[PDB]
Amino acid sequence: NYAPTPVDRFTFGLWTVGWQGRDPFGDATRRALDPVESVRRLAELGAHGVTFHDDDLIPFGSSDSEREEHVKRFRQALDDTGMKVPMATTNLFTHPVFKDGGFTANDRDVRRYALRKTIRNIDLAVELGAETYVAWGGREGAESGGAKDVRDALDRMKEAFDLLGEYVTSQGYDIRFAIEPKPNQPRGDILLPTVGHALAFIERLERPELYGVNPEVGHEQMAGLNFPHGIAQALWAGKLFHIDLNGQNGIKYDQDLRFGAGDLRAAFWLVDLLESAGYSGPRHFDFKPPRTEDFDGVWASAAGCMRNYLILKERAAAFRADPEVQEALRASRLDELARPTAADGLQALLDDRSAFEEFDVDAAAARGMAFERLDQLAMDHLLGARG
Amino acid sequence: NYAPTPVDRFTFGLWTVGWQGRDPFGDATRRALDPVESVRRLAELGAHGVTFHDDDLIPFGSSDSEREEHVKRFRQALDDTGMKVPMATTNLFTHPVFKDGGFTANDRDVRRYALRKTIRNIDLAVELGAETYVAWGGREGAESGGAKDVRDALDRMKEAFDLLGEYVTSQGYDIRFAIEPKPNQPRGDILLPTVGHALAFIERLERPELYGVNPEVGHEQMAGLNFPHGIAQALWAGKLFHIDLNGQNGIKYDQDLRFGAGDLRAAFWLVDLLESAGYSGPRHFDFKPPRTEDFDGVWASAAGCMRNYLILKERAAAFRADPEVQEALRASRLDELARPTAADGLQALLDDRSAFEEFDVDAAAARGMAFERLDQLAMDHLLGARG
Amino acid sequence: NYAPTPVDRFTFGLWTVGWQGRDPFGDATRRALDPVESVRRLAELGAHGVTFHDDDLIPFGSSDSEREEHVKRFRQALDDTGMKVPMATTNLFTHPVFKDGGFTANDRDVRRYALRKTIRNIDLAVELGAETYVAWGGREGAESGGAKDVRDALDRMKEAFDLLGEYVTSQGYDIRFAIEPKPNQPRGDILLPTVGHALAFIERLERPELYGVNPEVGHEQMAGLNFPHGIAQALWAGKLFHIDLNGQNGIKYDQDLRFGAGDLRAAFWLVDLLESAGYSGPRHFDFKPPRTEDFDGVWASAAGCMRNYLILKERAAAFRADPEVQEALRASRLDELARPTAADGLQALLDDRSAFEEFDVDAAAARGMAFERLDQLAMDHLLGARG
Amino acid sequence: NYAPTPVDRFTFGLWTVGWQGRDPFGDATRRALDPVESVRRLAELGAHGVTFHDDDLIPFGSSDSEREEHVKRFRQALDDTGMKVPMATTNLFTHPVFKDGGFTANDRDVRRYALRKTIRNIDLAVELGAETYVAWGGREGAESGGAKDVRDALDRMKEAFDLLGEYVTSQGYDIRFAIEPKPNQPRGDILLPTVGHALAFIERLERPELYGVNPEVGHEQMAGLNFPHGIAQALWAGKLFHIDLNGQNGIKYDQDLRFGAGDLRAAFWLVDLLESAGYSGPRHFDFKPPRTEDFDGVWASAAGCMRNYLILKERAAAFRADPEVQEALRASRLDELARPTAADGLQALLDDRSAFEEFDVDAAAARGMAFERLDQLAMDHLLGARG
Ligand SMILES: [Mg+2]
Ligand SMILES: [Mg+2]
Ligand SMILES: [Mg+2]
Ligand SMILES: [Mg+2]
Ligand SMILES: [Mn+2]
Ligand SMILES: [Mn+2]
Ligand SMILES: [Mn+2]
Ligand SMILES: [Mn+2]
Ligand SMILES: [Mn+2]
Ligand SMILES: [Mn+2]
Ligand SMILES: [Mn+2]
Ligand SMILES: [Mn+2]
Ligand code: NA
Ligand code: NA
Ligand code: NA
Ligand code: NA
Ligand code: NA
Ligand code: NA
Ligand code: NA
Ligand code: NA
Repeated sequence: NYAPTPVDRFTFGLWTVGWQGRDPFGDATRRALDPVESVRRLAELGAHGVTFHDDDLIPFGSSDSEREEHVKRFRQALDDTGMKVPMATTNLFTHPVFKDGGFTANDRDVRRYALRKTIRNIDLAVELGAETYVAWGGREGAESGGAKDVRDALDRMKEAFDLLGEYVTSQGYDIRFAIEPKPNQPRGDILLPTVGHALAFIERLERPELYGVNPEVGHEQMAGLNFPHGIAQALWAGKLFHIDLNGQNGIKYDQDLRFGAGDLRAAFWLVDLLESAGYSGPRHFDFKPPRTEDFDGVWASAAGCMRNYLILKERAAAFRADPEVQEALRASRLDELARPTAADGLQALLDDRSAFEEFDVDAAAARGMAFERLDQLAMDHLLGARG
Repeated sequence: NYAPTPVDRFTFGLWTVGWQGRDPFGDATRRALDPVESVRRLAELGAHGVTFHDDDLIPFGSSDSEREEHVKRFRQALDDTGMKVPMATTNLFTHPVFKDGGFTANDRDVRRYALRKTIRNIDLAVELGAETYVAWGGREGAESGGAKDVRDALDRMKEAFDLLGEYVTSQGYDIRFAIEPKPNQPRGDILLPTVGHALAFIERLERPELYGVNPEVGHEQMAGLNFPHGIAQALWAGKLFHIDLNGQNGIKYDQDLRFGAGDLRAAFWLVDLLESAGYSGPRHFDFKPPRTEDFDGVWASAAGCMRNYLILKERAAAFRADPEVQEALRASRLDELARPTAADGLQALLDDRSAFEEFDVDAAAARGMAFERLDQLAMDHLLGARG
Repeated sequence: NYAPTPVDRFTFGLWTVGWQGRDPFGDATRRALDPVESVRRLAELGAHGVTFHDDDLIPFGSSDSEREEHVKRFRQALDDTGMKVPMATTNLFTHPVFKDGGFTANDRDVRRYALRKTIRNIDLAVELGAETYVAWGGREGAESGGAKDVRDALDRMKEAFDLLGEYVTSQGYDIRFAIEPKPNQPRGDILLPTVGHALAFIERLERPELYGVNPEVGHEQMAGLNFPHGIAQALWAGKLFHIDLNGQNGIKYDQDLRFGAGDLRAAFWLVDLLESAGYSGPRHFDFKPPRTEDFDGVWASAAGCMRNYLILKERAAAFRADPEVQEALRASRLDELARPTAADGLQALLDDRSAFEEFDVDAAAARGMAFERLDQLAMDHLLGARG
Repeated sequence: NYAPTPVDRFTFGLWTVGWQGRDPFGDATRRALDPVESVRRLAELGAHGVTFHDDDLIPFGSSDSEREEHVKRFRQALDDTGMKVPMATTNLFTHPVFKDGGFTANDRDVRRYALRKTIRNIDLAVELGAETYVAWGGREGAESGGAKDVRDALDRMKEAFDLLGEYVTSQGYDIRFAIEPKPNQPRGDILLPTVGHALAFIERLERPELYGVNPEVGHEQMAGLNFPHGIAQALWAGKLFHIDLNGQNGIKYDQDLRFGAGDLRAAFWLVDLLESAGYSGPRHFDFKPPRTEDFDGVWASAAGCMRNYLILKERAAAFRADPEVQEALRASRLDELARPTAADGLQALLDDRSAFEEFDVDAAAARGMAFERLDQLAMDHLLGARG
């Protein structure tokens, strides 16, 4: 039961199942995986595709001949399995040169290098068929208030993204960009810390249509925010270009638990929203099998990500299709929320005594919302306890 | 020392010093204050002005003759003291009719009433000389996932703000709107939970130039975010129309401590930013004297808000003017952060071997940022411990 | 399905279903309930009993004749329904006299009054058959560092609890005390903020056997802590005298959601622990029906608390009884965790080369824990998705 | 100004200034330091001593001859500088063998090895003159609910600490143990997550007098708790055997900022408490110079830790010595808090009409606490803005 299919579009970063287990306090617990191994194992589990940072696929500093051989082996694995590569990204965070940032490093020479590193990988992403290029500015930020003038940093970040947009336009590429917010870690505070801040920034770019967001479940939850609500705002703006699925158990370090772990009810409401809205992009997992696990546990954790999505999809669909739930949604006036407040227009509203002089506020205030019964139907559907 | 002056533009809500002390668990500890009393006492402390919700100035449900008398007495107090009213707002949160929201209530009749209540108060705000009209949607949100379709709610919120913009345009008013984000409390999650989300929403309004943000120190800190960073993004966007100053000691209920309490170093960096950027709006305090205090403690707490701002202003100015700090800022390459990454343009960057093939990443990575010495100069200046 | 029974021992505070909906920003949305009404309605839902603060049952300031009549009516309702009163508590937080505390108020006269108020209610609790007397010191704490010397406050808190222990001993009462920790709200920081701090304090009382803890799900989660882990430590110490069940959606104000809402997986692990350990006390709900609800929603929310406990009980029992789960627990060495490290004693351990010179650390480090497969079996059992 | 002296007893872990800068996302930015270098540089800054984990001083897996040479070189550096070694600890967290714990690993063979590794290092600590042996159980915990039975884990943790107490007693050593709590990171939840939980656990050990706590500023703040309050409870219990000083900017990953950074006002109240209570132990810094820094920044950050302590010590002493502050403390009844509630005894309290029938609750409730004026005097003293 709950078997993944190609139409599910489940994807995984090479760095997810390939995470060797090094953490702030501990050495690696697993050997490095050849990307070819990961592609073949993920395909066996029913994944649709993989994603990569440049330096996951090609060791940093590789010669041109080494780069060609790494890509050739990877493409053979994709061909052997039918796996796709819908998204790629640049590693602008691991190498010590990026310790103060890539696009917003105080040092101008580093900013220029970061752009050249990204541009090289955009070319590769396009060659592999990627539709989305993600940017997670994990080093853009500060530990102290004097270190980073944020208005200047935002000017540099806009300049960088504008140059990348000029580049893809000039090359005729169809790829689009997705900015991944995170509030903190590894920097004390990271620039564009939430979906909202990223959406606002995009509106000030020269070609805003080329940019959207790649929200990650755990990153919004690291600020205590409601991830389904943030996804709704991204969908409302037309900017949900990609998504990163995982779990996070409260406000703390980025845990990258398998999807469905952490906040299970938020996972249910997320899947309900994505499916109801008809989100058509990859269901991408950015997770880390805990360092307690051997390789069998790695593959079990990856399988669990997909299984949990499929269980939640079933339960959310059953919730929405249940005539008792539809009745409860009407009892709670969800239908009215979807109707315009004043399609009659401003003057008619101003002239409408039913909206002011004749509005019976005490009668309105007496009406219960019936939200608790609706939520208990949702709980019963999630748990398969209807009756 | 540290005496407020009119040019400081310190303002207070009537509901701040007038808070009677009722909390989720406790009855009022202070009697209600007549707004006339608050105006006269705040003027004696050196405040510039006050602000109000409709229902702070005019008891909810007042007749037209009662409304006129309340406003007349208030205007006499303003005239007697020279106090101004730069900002006003609507109470769309206290009355039970607003239990599921004002502009985004599921019930359409409540949404229409909320708009009429706001429009009535915009007229009054303009008559009293206010330049800014704040909206804090404290009831817009949910405790459960099925209760509020967030895409529909955002449609209703946009409709409401668009109607208000049509209204002020039609009346020829110069007032502008400022949206106040908050992540949670009193709703489990509030719509537009951060500065970023509010900035992004504004960009989708029909007349975006009429709307900005009113960020509150403690509200961004309730999501663990960096308040100076968020203010910087608002300033970068040209949208810091007003600000609410207070303190907050971590992630928890909205404490509304006096300004300077809570995160003192964030208060220092905030004042540094506002003064450096030349923010010209009111320095408005949205705080609550703790319910442990009698009226003498109320006025001491209000005086402390202004005193702390003035101390921090002095210390931040001394930091920026110190030649040793200016040298440290150059050592940390803050000057380079402010210079364009690639004013030579994309093609020149692509052709520049110094940005890729000839970039010595290991030499760049070896350079220290000297951020710790800069931050200790900042600490020494804040504490008046230079030497 | 999932029908409460008397052996379930589900109990509710009068102040839970009776909460009128006043919050930091909003007026009451529901009329006050007569305790007689609440007893009869809760009995109809299958509750076992109720609990009370003094001032929930007897209006503050009542005459002796008024007190007798309120108690007589309440006892008739208990008799009419078969409901029990297993626990009572004192309200040392609502009245303005307690604004700086009860037992740890700086003013000595208030501390003495708080003790007399509590002693009066202990007598009543015993008359109604309560086995546990809860103390939640919601006003014990501070908003500022100079206001409360915590060593002195702990001396006063120990003095108060020691006097209460002397009182019950002197009267021959069998009741025991349970301290309810909370980290903050309504005070900026509350003394004894977690289960651990309360357990540590109890060990320094003169008669430690008379005191245990009353942990509340949401209060531990307001510090981001793992509630099942804290309950395990209380059980390990022999101190889980009572428990408060509810939900909490992250680190924020005390939400008091119905049980099962908030952190659903933590609720599952809690129920698993209570049932596995054979906890025999009341399953008490300290929750608040949201102020959006009318009375039908109040009773739906209360019913939901009990339903969710019963669903989780079924799923946790099925998890523990599944031979595949038992095999996975052995694969993860949960059996070994339960066996002594060195029952052979210290000298034998020191002499055992297999524990040092001959311990193959690399072979040990290669063994996977298989925790991910175990956790996915737990998820499958919770969701009823085994297969 | 603000020059460290030997009587200040400032100490640093080898792993602090020696941190190479590897974080969850980034490679090392600094070369490894020879412990001899760190001892000599810290001495030049005015430090009193250093501390070590076994594997900071002796590379894991060293032969006996290698161990002797590493210790000999270290002792020569201590002799050359006059630096002391007041505390040592075991690394039971870095090596992959400890991925599920040391003392509470599910695998019994690992638990036994962890004990033998610790015992070997206790012998070395004693030879170097350490008075305190710290245990930070960073791997004791879980990411999932089924992985760790917490009652069994607490049994294993008690067994381990009891064996260590038997060991030091049997050898006649004067060293004592200090348990360092942390709520999470690197495990999803860590056992003994706060000072309170650790204090409670100690009370159940066989020889409780041998064990205390080593609280760390940032670790309590990772649960949003008040660090000065927790230190007060440890002092009240007689259990503050050692302390770790650093900074932490909210609830997030363990930042280990230099002391005084993060929550500056909490740092002020901490220093006030330690000095007022006469804490006589080391002022130990467990911090990490940010990975943005070169070695000059490392030493600047270490110097800043000590400088900030000394500034805060001066300001707290001036606060307590100011006759205006002493008057404000009396106005706020801090003197009354320190006096017994009922030294007259229980019967006298029960017979005292002034404590109940004749207590004027409304007159008592009208008295203001004057806490805001007291706190503003504290702010003025911290900032050196008296006047
Ligand atoms: Mg629709
Ligand atoms: Mg500039
Ligand atoms: Mg057992
Ligand atoms: Mg004293
Ligand atoms: Mn992440
Ligand atoms: Mn991601
Ligand atoms: Mn606020
Ligand atoms: Mn505000
Ligand atoms: Mn609660
Ligand atoms: Mn409770
Ligand atoms: Mn730490
Ligand atoms: Mn430490
Ligand atoms: Na700039
Ligand atoms: Na979209
Ligand atoms: Na709509
Ligand atoms: Na602006
Ligand atoms: Na005392
Ligand atoms: Na127990
Ligand atoms: Na055991
Ligand atoms: Na002590």
